[PDB]
Amino acid sequence: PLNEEFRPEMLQGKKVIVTGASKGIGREMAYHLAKMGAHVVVTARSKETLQKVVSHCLELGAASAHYIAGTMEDMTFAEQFVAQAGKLMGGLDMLILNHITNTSLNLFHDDIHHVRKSMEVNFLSYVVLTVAALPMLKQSNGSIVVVSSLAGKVAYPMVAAYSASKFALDGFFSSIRKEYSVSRVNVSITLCVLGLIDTETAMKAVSGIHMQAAPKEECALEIIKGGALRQEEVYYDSSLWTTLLIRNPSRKILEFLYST
Amino acid sequence: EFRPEMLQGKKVIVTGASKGIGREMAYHLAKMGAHVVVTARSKETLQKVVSHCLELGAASAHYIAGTMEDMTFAEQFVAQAGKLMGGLDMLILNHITNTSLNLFHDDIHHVRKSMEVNFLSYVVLTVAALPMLKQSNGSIVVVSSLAGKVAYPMVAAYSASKFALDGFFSSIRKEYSVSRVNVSITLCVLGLIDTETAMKAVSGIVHMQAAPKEECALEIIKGGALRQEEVYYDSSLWTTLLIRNPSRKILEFLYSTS
Ligand SMILES: NC(=O)c1ccc[n+]([C@@H]2O[C@H](COP(=O)([O-])OP(=O)(O)OC[C@H]3O[C@@H](n4cnc5c(N)ncnc54)[C@H](OP(=O)(O)O)[C@@H]3O)[C@@H](O)[C@H]2O)c1
Ligand SMILES: NC(=O)c1ccc[n+]([C@@H]2O[C@H](COP(=O)([O-])OP(=O)(O)OC[C@H]3O[C@@H](n4cnc5c(N)ncnc54)[C@H](OP(=O)(O)O)[C@@H]3O)[C@@H](O)[C@H]2O)c1
Ligand SMILES: C[C@@H]1CN(c2ccc(F)cc2C(F)(F)F)CCN1S(=O)(=O)c1cccc(-n2cncn2)c1
Ligand SMILES: C[C@@H]1CN(c2ccc(F)cc2C(F)(F)F)CCN1S(=O)(=O)c1cccc(-n2cncn2)c1
Repeated sequence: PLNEEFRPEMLQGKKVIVTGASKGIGREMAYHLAKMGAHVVVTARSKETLQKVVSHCLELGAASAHYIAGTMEDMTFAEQFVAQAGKLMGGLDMLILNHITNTSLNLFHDDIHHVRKSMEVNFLSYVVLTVAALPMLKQSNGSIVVVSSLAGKVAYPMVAAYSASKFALDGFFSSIRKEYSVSRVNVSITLCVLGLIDTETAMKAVSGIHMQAAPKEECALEIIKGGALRQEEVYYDSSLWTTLLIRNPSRKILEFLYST
Repeated sequence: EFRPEMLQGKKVIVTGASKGIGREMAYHLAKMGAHVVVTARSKETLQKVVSHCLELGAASAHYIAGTMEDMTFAEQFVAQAGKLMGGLDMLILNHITNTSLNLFHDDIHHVRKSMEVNFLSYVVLTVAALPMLKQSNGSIVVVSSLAGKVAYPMVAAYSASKFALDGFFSSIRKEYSVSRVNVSITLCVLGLIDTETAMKAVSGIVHMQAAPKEECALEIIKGGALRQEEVYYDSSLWTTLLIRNPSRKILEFLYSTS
């Protein structure tokens, strides 16, 4: 945990992966990383929009910028990609897991395909990616950034499948963090709990069925700062006070009462 | 408010009932004269459980054997079990894939397996049982853990799956409130319980004070019977108090208005 105020320069020449960076917040994090002269590798399924993104990262000031098109549904591609992007940058310092499968707001009936798909993409691919990135992150004492949500901390309706995977992220990576402490692994693990963010995808699914969205740009920055400064958790949401209710002191105690 | 006569003639499914807490719940339900259908992989042991349940005063007691790794078996087990009992009033989800206490070592197969068995099958069982439960205005009782509420080392995959249950079943619980579906969801957060599988997994390394599996089962059963939302059961009273999370409830309401 860096006891320090953030400075863009922290990312100058840092080698960073960003998943789900063909649109929404993943696109935003790429630009910010570009301006800070970082080496970026972005990924997603659409090779078209990815190029558009790479094109722009270069001209913003990236030290380098590549895209690799694939689907995170394919566990063999997740592993490969991370090695491909390892080659492209000569190492890895930060791993930003951002991508999610196409979700929408709907009551849950019998959609067991979507529940499994959600786990596989939103959660299980993160673990694979992580296993593949770890050898290189350990070398650079780097960081894992996992993007999550309010729905991954508290229960809302119409996002059950989605919320289940985000909860799963919390439990797994939090437990891994604890393991890196005991195991003395020096790789930071940052979990970001985002409220409604005004991405193209989000605003479509929400409209009509009535809240307030936060800017995707500041949002992308906040994620990157929490990562750079190696914080445990990062909160972001339109309301400030909202962010205050998310931390759980009781969870903090129960976690200690059984360490020793 | 609880009284064993609440289960009298209640059609109940208990999963992972061949051993540990599953076994103990069947026995409790069998003293209350519930109709009971149990399951697990081992028929040899499931038979021993089924006979004992009848000696105890079970309205009826049968087993159907299979691995919950098989979503097909899981979907059929619930039809077959409901058809046999002429209905379902309570669904006790309690089985988990064999787990040991270990640091993560890139064993993704184990993570996938844990999600599949400990979590996705719970949803398949639920989808299959829902119609009968909407019909009996009954209950779903999901059995979870402290490691499904807070982070510990040595139980990553086990932890992700238990967290998954909370996020899914808590979200659908809120969905059933606005759909007026009348079926309760009870998430049970249990600390260390003295089942044989638990005590061989921990006692090696550092250990704790293990609550009694028999009482634990009854608490699970009562909780569901009273249609509570959560149920905490641990040796310490200092645990129960901390497990509750008041901020969450406030956020849940705050953005529920929508
Ligand atoms: N925006 C919000 O309101 C909000 C709120 C809470 C949490 N979050 C979290 O913030 C992150 C981004 O939200 P977002 O609105 O920016 O998502 P988004 O706008 O829908 O874009 C998601 C990204 O995932 C990629 N993707 C989709 N399917 C994929 C697959 N099978 N394999 C690989 N990549 C895939 C998409 O590119 P392609 O489809 O072209 O492959 C896209 O780049 C997510 O983790 C979400 O959980 C967002
Ligand atoms: N005991 C604890 O320390 C503790 C603490 C917190 C939470 N819990 C929760 O309490 C519940 C029971 O724990 P427990 O101590 O009673 O475990 P247990 O005693 O070892 O019983 C596990 C049950 O699951 C069955 N099972 C295993 N694999 C299966 C599969 N692939 N498909 C279907 N069934 C399978 C086992 O029978 P077969 O092998 O013959 O199939 C057995 O009946 C679990 O949800 C656990 O997470 C326990
Ligand atoms: C609603 C947003 C955007 N979602 C999202 C993100 C990217 C997508 F591509 C699609 C979505 C989704 F369709 F789920 F909205 C995922 C869920 N989140 S959230 O967890 O930040 C959140 C905040 C506040 C309230 C809620 N509520 C849910 N029900 C009621 N309130 C959810
Ligand atoms: C360790 C026990 C028994 N486990 C269990 C249940 C059934 C099994 F079949 C196997 C296990 C397990 F191997 F995880 F022990 C599941 C996990 N739990 S727990 O969530 O009740 C718990 C309470 C307090 C501390 C911990 N810690 C774990 N590491 C550090 N603290 C876990």
